[PDB]
Amino acid sequence: EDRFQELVDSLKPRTAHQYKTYYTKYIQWCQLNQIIPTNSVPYKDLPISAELIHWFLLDTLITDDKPGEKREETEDLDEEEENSFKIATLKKIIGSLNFLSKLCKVHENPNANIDTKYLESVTKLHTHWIDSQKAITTNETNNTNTQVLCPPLLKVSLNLWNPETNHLSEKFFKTCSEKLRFLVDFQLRSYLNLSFEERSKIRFGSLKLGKRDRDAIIYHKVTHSAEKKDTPGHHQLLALLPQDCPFICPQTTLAAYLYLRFYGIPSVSKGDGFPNLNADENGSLLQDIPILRGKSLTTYPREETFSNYYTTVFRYCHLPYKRREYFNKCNLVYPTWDEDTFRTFFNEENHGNWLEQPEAFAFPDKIPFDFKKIMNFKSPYTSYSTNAKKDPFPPPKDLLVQIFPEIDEYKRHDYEGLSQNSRDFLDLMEVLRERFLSNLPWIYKFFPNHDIFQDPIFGNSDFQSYFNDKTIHSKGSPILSFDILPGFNKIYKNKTNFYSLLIERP
Amino acid sequence: TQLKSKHPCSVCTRRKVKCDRMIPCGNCRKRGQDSECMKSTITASSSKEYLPDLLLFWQNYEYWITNIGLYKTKQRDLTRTPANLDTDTEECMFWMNYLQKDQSFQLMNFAMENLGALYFGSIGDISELYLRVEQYWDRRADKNHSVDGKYWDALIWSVFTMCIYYMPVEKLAEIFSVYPLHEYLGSNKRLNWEDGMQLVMCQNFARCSLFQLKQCDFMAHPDIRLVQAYLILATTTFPYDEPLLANSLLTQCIHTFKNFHVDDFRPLLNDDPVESIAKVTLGRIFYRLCGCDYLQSGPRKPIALHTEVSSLLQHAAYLQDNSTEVLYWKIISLDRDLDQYLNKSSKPPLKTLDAIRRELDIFQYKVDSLEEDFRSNNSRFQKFIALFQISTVSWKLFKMYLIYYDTADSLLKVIHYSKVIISLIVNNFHAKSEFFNRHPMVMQTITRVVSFISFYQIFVESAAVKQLLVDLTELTANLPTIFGSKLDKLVYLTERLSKLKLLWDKVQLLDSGDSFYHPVFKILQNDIKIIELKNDEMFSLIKGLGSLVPLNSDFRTIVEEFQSEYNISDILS
Amino acid sequence: NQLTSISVIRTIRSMESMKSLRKITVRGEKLYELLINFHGFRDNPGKTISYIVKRRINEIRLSRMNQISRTGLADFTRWDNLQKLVLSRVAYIDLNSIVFPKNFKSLTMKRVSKIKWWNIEENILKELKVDKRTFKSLYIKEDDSKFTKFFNLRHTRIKELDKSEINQITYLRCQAIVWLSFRTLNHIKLQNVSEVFNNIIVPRALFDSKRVEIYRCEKISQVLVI
DNA sequence: TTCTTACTATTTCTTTTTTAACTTTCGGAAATCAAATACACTAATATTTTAA
DNA sequence: TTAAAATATTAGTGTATTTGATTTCCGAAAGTTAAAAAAGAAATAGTAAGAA
Ligand SMILES: [Zn+2]
Repeated sequence: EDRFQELVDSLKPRTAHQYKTYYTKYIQWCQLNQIIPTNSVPYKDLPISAELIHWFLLDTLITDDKPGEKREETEDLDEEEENSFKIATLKKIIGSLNFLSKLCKVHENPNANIDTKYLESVTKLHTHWIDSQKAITTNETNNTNTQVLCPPLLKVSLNLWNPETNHLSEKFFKTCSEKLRFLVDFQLRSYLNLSFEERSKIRFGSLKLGKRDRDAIIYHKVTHSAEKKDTPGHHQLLALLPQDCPFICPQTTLAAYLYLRFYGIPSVSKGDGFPNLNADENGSLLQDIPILRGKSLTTYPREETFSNYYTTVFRYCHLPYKRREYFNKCNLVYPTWDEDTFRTFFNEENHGNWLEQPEAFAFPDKIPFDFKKIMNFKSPYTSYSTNAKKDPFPPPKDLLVQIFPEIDEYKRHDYEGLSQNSRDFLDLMEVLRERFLSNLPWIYKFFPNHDIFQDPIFGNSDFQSYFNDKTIHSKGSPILSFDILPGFNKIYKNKTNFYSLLIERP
Repeated sequence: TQLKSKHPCSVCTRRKVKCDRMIPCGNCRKRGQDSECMKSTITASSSKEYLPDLLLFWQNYEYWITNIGLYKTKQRDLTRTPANLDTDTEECMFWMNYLQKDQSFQLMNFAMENLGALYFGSIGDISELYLRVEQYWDRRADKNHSVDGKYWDALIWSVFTMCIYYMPVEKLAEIFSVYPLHEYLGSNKRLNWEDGMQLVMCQNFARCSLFQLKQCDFMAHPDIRLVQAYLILATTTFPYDEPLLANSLLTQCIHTFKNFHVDDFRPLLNDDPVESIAKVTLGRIFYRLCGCDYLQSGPRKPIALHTEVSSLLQHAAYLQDNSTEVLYWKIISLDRDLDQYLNKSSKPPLKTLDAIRRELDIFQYKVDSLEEDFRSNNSRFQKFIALFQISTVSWKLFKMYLIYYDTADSLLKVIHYSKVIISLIVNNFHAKSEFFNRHPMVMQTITRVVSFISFYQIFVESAAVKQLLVDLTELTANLPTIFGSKLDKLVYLTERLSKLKLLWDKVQLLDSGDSFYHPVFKILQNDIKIIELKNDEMFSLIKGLGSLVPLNSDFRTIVEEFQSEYNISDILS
Repeated sequence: NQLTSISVIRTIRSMESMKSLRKITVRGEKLYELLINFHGFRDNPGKTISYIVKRRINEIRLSRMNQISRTGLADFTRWDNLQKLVLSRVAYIDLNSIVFPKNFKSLTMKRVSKIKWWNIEENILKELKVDKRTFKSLYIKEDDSKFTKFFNLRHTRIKELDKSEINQITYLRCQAIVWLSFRTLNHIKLQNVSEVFNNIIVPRALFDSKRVEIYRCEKISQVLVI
């Protein structure tokens, strides 16, 4: 009861009523999912947690599906002010609900527990996204020409699809398989902002599919019941949603690297063998296969050899490499959890009184929605992604079932008789092969002699027919077809800037 | 810390950086330079850092030593001073007997033909005062004296006091006789009129007419006759005769003048011509009064009036971007603008000093545009005094030039205008110029000049400055005995300064590196200190309260010797 | 960390044109450290608070902060011509941590969380030179003659020294040492307050005629008037 | 004919040395200052157009 | 014939506003320390001849 005045006299009244507006929105929204049920307005009842706050922020700020107000974000002068308004009001809503969190303490509502640093990470995430879209604002933002206009991802990425690295490395990168394992680790650190150790710890068994999403690539990284602490929960959840660009897609890169790793060239690149998966145990084989390998078959390749790799590549594309900023940890990272809320909040039956459960929409398969789309370099502003029907020429499965057909055998094998992770990984691989054949014609369009095309079954005119399908206007068009990057569209969809990316035969 | 530092320090001037203002600093808390932080604010000195410091000492010196205890201070004691039942009316009735009618007239026509600018600053028509001389001797026989007639009595006897102060010894000897006085006075008949007897009889005539004013009850009935009488008497050394009484009567005068509450003196189009002439008359009375306000400015003068007149610079700088009556006030008001720095250690910067100089050439040409008649001693009187004042201000101005910034050859300027002033005194040794050596403007100006030339020649011994010292040393003895002991104390001062000239050169300037220890410096400290101590009236206040009884090294020993020999307090009476 | 928002910069560069100005008031403690807590720093490229308009002002209000001397010294080196410094809702203040410019009379405050004092209780005991328990026991009359009971201030013990024990010297000297904190300010006016560290020492001339006053004495008692 | 037997990357770990980011004196250059002007009200009174 | 309607000079005073100093310090360049990368050698896990 001592908390009266210093709560009250903490603020300007103007501040207090802006905060009152914001928590009034919060209360109405919790009644909109009847969390507080239906003026019915107590204080020792209203739950405050970082995910609750966060999902309120989702449902109000970012959820611009909203067809009455759909396309303010398209106009540059509207969005350039609108997102600044978003982030300012974001910070104010954070302060408001922090104030309300302290308010529930003086009423003694134990249901209010903040963990601001999670919401600080939300703040930092949206801050970095708006600063990314802000630094990209103009060709002549300042007197720069092409290096503001040089994404360190794509200039590397596209130039890694070349079957030759002649000035670069005959010492290192003869094989395209080594180029693809480099591109795999680079798109790891690109999409999944991690450390070298965190890049090391990917078995195949921690690579799952979207439950409510079909497209999520779940790396359900959990502390294994012992760091100093049992009850294993430190949950780090990640995703590799594909890219409309067929050359920075993680799924395309992954399917390509695993094709060369498993099958490769039938003469030259004799693969590592498509795995057993028959008397596999859940945890036996997929929990042994590294996502990438060198000479060893189980562990992860050598650290300073990767340092050499990144050094050679960033001197090839002439970019400032700094080793801490890829091998050591950043803080621009993914959400982190307990066991407590993770089991508690994602259980629907504890919240089954509600009209909706947040696992459905704003948490696509236990992922905070902006931590999905920002890390996958997307404007996070629909909550209702329906871009999946955008598919000129969906590829035929008869071409698909040529490579990796053992998967098709395994589901015509005793599908029960295989381990649970195994067939789930098999369906993962089929989605990978689908995305692979989908993105294949531009790979043929730009490097027709990759080691994938050291296989004349692809040289047959069924694949070439599908190549002429997807690359149909490519010879006649001045510009490209596929998407680029949210602030690099009007530069590199031009074929010429796209060819300035190439150094060896544009 | 607490009670921190003030401004960027020696470490800050060492590094030219931000000054975090701590103890030692935040500057000095970084790199451990507290010795450099504190050795900015014992052995023998080896620099010329004594001289700028000593020129800045000269200012506060000159505000006291040349100014107050030597001149503007009379030590007194309530027990020592008698009451006034005797020589109450009696000495006044003596001096009202001893003066005679033709004895009045010859003095009047002396002062009429020779002192025109004075009563031009006072009354104008001195023959209207001849009428009052005529009405006096009728009124000498009278008894029931009105207040107005007694005001005219005070006015005429103040003028009679003025006449003694400028008449030469020869004409006064032709009118009077030493022996009837020195039998009544009982003093030595052997002395002349010039050797204080002009002075003593002048002070007598002053005291009598003030006692006439005491018979007037002027404090019951103030009128401008008082101010005119005071402006008459202020031309003498009566401010050095009775400075406290002079401040009292000055206070009464400003009270009487402002009792009519008149600001501007140039009238409207539609006044009485008597009224218009009256306001213009108060015009010249006002400027002569504020001149005395400036000249009697001291700590025993707590009431100021020339602050109310604005500066001449703030008016003249606009248009640059009788005539001699206002010109006297121009020069004196320009001195007023000059010398607030006497007790202020802040420097006058090098523009308004240059504004004063570059106007002062126009003032010089205005002095040049004036005339002097060799027939009219009123006219030589009129020109010579302005010709004195212009070089007086010019000397003080260039002294400021050399002191505050070492303006080049301002020493040579000092010597140049000193030559001019010496030759002005030289011109006074002629016929119809003798009493020009009697007005106290020389008694201050020459004192300041000889004191600064002494001050320069104690330390920077220039043989031209030493030659100027020899010339002023001769000029010491070239002065009338009308100035009295203030003359003689100057003779003491021209002694004691020169005696300080002994002690400085013979003993090396000791220090601690900057705290320049010399017994000469400490002598010059205690010079100011004892004078300011006796300038306090608080001891007299505790005496006035009654039962509150008034209570109380080589660098040391040489001070102990020279001051026990040379008392600085040898300059009172 | 010296940095500002552009609107405030636009305000300050336009601030000069007033010539009718009073009562400058700031709230942001960060901004407070930059703009009037002068901190010695007489120079920044922009952000110059214009000596003329430093001079013009009459009074200063400081609304809501934590400590005015987050630095070692809450200075007012400039701001020559203030009269009424007023503190609304800062948490802790040292009275000693202020430089208090030339001649101002009122210094009122309210709603604070912590008050030091100018620690004058120690400085008294240098002069009469007794023990603090003698000073609290022998040297307390706790006068409530008739004018003290005009107001209540009944939360507070309203003390006064003894007229008998002190021989009226080391009383006037004691009182002048009380004054020497104040630099001739008069109006003090303690509203709602919290946590005085020291005692409460007020000179007699300033409490008589009630130029100092107290409105909401809550966390506070034991005022001596000397 | 596959146990020796030193090649052969390799690779691992240490050095060093080379890179690069963080902190610190040095010429110039802005931030006050008591004048010091140039401005600038403002008034008194001479100054610029007209019938009975 | 002019009072009425309405500027110009000097003067008295007052108030912003430069000013050259002058002061106080900032932007930039030399240290300082920590990361990154090749270098170099010390195992090293394969790795092709040479007999029984
Ligand atoms: Zn310093």
